[PDB]
Amino acid sequence: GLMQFTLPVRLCKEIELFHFDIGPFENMWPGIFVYMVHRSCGTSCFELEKLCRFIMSVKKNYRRVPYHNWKHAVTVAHCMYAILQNNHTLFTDLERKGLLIACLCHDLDHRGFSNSYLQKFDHPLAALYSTSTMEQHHFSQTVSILQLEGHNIFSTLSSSEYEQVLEIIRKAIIATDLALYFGNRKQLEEMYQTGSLNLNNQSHRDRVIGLMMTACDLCSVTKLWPVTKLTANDIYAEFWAEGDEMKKLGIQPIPMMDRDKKDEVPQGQLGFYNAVAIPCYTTLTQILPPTEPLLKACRDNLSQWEKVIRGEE
Ligand SMILES: Cn1nc(-c2ccccn2)cc1NC(=O)c1c(C(=O)N2CCC2)cnn1C
Ligand SMILES: [Mg+2]
Ligand SMILES: [Zn+2]
Repeated sequence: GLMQFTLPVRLCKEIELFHFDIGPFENMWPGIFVYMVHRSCGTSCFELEKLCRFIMSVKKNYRRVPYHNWKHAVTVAHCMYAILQNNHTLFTDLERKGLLIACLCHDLDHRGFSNSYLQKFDHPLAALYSTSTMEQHHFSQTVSILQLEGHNIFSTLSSSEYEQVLEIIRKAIIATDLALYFGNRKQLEEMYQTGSLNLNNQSHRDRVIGLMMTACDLCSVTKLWPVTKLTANDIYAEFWAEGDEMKKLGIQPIPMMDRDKKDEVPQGQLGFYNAVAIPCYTTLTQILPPTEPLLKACRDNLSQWEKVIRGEE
């Protein structure tokens, strides 16, 4: 109870910034997450023994894939932490509990293949969940771990608080399906500009939390250039493996997944920054002004990819 988690001085300061990189020391990531829960939610919101056991079961259920791994889970949780700490008074006690957990669990048991590849392979999960296939699986796996003996971090919540927090986690994890992002942001853009956006309207909060999840999920594009650039390698390592698997099904994959069309990556990043990242952090900055550093960092990395195309690197 009086056992505060503390980080070394450089991490203690840099962890508060949107562009923080959790580092290459795997064995610090759990302490970094507990640190963020303690500052974000309180030392009192989870039994430390249950939290520790939950974290380690969640780690165990991420696979050793190049990108959709335990480092991604904690990276997405830190970006959420930075949004919550810069917007203290806009979120309920339960939202602060639910969302960090939602981010840690959002890619649980990912194999490094898109929903499309599951559908074209005819994977069993594609029959169980016809849309947002992996995202429904990630939520299911989250519930599975919450029901392991001594893993129920929400045990002390009321019956209705418990249903609310699991509802927050479910919607948050579903919204990480990039197919749902486009429509969610257009709606949020209209609502903001017509001045109909109302954070007391639960359906409106749902949409805003969904945008926050897309923002945290895409947060590799908001780091220092060398983090952004080296993360892109891991992202494309999965994409190209999926491209290979598409070829094995007798299907020419999209260029994004074709390791023969490696030359087209710079332009592909421009497309992605312009079609997805920039609009996401733009709309997010309009709704949550203190998140502007994400938009600023994203724009800086766009300019870096523009420099790559111009052969200045
Ligand atoms: C959409 N798209 N298209 C190209 C592209 C197109 C043509 C040629 C080369 N590349 C690249 C991307 N996406 C990303 O690069 C990306 C994602 C992402 O889409 N997902 C889904 C799993 C995470 C996330 N973070 N980042 C940087
Ligand atoms: Mg995902
Ligand atoms: Zn993710």
